[PDB]
Amino acid sequence: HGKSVTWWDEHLSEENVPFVKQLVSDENKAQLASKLCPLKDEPWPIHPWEPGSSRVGLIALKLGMMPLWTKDGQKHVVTLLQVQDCHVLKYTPKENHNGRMAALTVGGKTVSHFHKSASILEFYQELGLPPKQKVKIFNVTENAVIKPGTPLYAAHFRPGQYVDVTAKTIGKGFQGVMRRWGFKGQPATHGQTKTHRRPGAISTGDVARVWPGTKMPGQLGNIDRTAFGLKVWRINTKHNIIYVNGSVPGHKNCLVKIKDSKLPAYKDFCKNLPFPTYFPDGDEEALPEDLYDENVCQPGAPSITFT
Amino acid sequence: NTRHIAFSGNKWEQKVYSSHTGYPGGFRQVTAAQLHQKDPVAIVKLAIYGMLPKNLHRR
Amino acid sequence: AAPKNRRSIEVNRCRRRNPQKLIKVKNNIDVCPECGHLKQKHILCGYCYEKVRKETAEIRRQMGKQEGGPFRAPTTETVVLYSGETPSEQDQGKRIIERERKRPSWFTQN
Amino acid sequence: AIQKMTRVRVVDNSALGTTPYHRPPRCIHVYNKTGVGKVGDRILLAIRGQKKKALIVGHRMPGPRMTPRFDSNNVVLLEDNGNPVGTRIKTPIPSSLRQREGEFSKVLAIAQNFV
Amino acid sequence: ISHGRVFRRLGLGPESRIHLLQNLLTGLVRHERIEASWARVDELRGYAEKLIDYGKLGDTNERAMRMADFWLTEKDLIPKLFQVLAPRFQGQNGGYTRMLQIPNRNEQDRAKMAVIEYKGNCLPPLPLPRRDSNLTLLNQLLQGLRQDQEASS
RNA sequence: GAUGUUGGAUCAGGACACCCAAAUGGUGCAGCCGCUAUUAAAGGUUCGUUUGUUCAACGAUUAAAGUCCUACGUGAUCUGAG
RNA sequence: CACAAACGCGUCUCAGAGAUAAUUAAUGAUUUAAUCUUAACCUAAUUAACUCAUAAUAAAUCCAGCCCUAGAACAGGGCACA
Ligand SMILES: [Mg+2]
Ligand SMILES: [Mg+2]
Ligand SMILES: [Mg+2]
Ligand SMILES: [Mg+2]
Ligand SMILES: [Mg+2]
Ligand SMILES: [Mg+2]
Ligand SMILES: [Mg+2]
Ligand SMILES: [Mg+2]
Ligand SMILES: [Mg+2]
Ligand SMILES: [Mg+2]
Ligand SMILES: [Mg+2]
Ligand SMILES: [Mg+2]
Ligand SMILES: [Mg+2]
Ligand SMILES: [Mg+2]
Ligand SMILES: [Mg+2]
Ligand SMILES: [Mg+2]
Ligand SMILES: [Mg+2]
Ligand SMILES: [Mg+2]
Ligand SMILES: [Mg+2]
Ligand SMILES: [Zn+2]
Repeated sequence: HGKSVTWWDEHLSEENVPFVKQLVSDENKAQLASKLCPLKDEPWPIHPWEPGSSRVGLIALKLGMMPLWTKDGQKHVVTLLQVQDCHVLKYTPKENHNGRMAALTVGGKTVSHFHKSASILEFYQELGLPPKQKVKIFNVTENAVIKPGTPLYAAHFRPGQYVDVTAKTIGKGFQGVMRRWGFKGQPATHGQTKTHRRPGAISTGDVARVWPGTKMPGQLGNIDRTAFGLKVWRINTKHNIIYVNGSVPGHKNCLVKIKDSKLPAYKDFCKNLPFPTYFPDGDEEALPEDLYDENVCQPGAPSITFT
Repeated sequence: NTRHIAFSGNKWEQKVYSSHTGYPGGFRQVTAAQLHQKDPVAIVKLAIYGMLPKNLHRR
Repeated sequence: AAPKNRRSIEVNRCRRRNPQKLIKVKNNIDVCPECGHLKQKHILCGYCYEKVRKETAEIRRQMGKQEGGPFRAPTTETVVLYSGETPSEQDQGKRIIERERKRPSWFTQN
Repeated sequence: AIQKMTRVRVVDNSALGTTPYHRPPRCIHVYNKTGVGKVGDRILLAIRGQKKKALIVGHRMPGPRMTPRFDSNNVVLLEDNGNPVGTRIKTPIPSSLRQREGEFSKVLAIAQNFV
Repeated sequence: ISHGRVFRRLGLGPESRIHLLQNLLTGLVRHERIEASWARVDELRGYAEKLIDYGKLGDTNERAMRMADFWLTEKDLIPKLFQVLAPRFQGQNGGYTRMLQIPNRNEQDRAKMAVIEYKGNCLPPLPLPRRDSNLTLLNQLLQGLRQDQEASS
């Protein structure tokens, strides 16, 4: 038995190719809109807010960057993060993860069934969601737990707050020493021969080995990084778009991990936020289409006059 | 009951366990008191580990 | 830098018999429904493309004869004919290439 | 960005500014820890074989949007007291300079046109 | 680094690249199908597409005419571009070129080759990949599902 | 039957007999500077004119512009003014 | 900046707790006063390191092709809409 390679679309005919697609997308919209109502389904017990609590996070899409002006006249540049499809996936009890905090696994953007693994499609069939592209694990306290297969919207971070972002930084491949590290070069013109880039002496004569940490040319930039202490300026409710401050590591259009700030200055800031998470059903109110921080100049306004 | 080890004399204070990570400036020295504070198993484990013959069967 | 020691045949067997330097077994090979020769799944059949190619070459020769010189090329659409065929009205007003071989089964009339 | 060895042009009306010399006045030292000076930074000028202190007024390097960018690098002659050794400054000065009153007070007081 | 770049570097430089494409495009507009290196066929694809989009702009447009001058070397071909090759594409927006991969060349070089062709040329039909027919056990098995989705609606 | 030798360039590993930053004792310490001594090596320790020059002088500054070792570190990485 | 990108001269973001060194003090014996003690018991005050809270990563196996902000090769992410 020499078994052949098979992809999903190999044996389908002209007739059946669109049918399969229409069918899969149909079942997808159905399964999505079905999970659209968490609170009336089989909601888990909601717990009050204690001071040592830690919230759930979000998975976003980096759109691009845009300028934004404060009422004070200063100009900030901000990054638009969008929440496309966000659902909590599985749940790990306290003892079963860190011995300390409970793991909540969150899914990202929707992909096609046809290219994933058997095991994974099994995992989503026992859930009822479409497969998510990027899946990250958040650490969370017992009072912040949610129920697996629950939707997470972008109103989750109320405007003004500090968040943290983790993502894979822009990959630059195999880079020389002057990029990767930032060693000065050798001078260009004075009779230097074939040296204008190279690291130069890499060690000491006695040691006769080169040390286990030594900086050398190599892989640069595809790695995880985290930006701390970013302020959130404004929120869009309809398109689910956060405007965070400064820059977020990754290429634009990349998938990005958002949490509340773990920085020591902000420790208790989570007392004012909708805590298990935000629930559009529960409040039964329409949030204004944009939530602005008190500082921001709104896209329409008096056109500032100092005095 | 490893955590309840006794050390004769003043050894708790003056016996040092040294370790090196290999990176320049990766040289650590810990007092027996501190090492016993961090890892309750560590002291008896390093005691025993140094008393077996040095061949592979030690591992 | 000059190698400090001859390497043993042991070390060489290790290096150049590595699973990476071995030729991988291609699993995408199939047979072509017409001539039953072998072809890779994503590539055209070699043997089929051959008879197609030969016929294209010959029809290009005869249409090279229907043209007088290097720079002179037809403004009409062309339609190629085979023994026993007469032009349809859809195809008339066009340049016609006449050929001896009766129209090959794989080339349709349309 | 005005740095060591930049030729600067002295805008205020002073003895040392207008009188000719075989050397164009050169900047020796900038007092920022960065070797680069900006508008409202402080320089040590070599003029006519002696050292005077100066205040950078405008420069040819671009700066944050809505800052005026000038055709030439312009300095005002200044002593240690922070007193401008000049009477007045004709060519226009960045309005941003009014931010710091403390150090530049007198310099601002003798300034004619702002932009 | 290479990030976000839509052009290969082929031949002795940028100019050499344009002239390589020139030759290929002349060949393609003349013979209506050519077999060339896969990198270069795939490169030619875009230009072969948009050259037909100038043909549609009309014979009278000047910007199209000086364009046809640069890109079609053999001068006879230019009336072929406007009067022949442009008019037979009308309804079809982007559907001009078929590009398919041939077995690798038989010479010691062993490159990776492709044939590129205009739709509707009069040449023997290329032995295109066939789709599995509908009587196939699996496709026949899907028909049931379709008819049941029709029966439920 | 060769361990290629000064000074720079690049990249620095280490000591502490601390030049800065950090806690302190004593003063012929009122405070401001200081002058001495103890404990502390994670991090720093500038740019120029003249000399091949390390050293040194001199201009301008800095919180400081340490003393050393590593084949007077480092030429199968570079430079040869000497 | 003649590429859709790269890039600086441009923009953003930067941390809790625990320990101790030298030295200051409280109760207090040998020696019933005294006495910080190489005497107990609790102690207190105070650098740097150095630990660690916290953060990253963390779904075993379809992978022919073809795209890519992922790449030297192999790896990695896409290919249902639309
Ligand atoms: Mg890359
Ligand atoms: Mg350089
Ligand atoms: Mg050179
Ligand atoms: Mg040479
Ligand atoms: Mg003089
Ligand atoms: Mg590319
Ligand atoms: Mg080439
Ligand atoms: Mg392509
Ligand atoms: Mg020898
Ligand atoms: Mg060093
Ligand atoms: Mg000391
Ligand atoms: Mg040091
Ligand atoms: Mg030496
Ligand atoms: Mg030397
Ligand atoms: Mg050497
Ligand atoms: Mg007593
Ligand atoms: Mg007492
Ligand atoms: Mg840790
Ligand atoms: Mg994949
Ligand atoms: Zn065939």
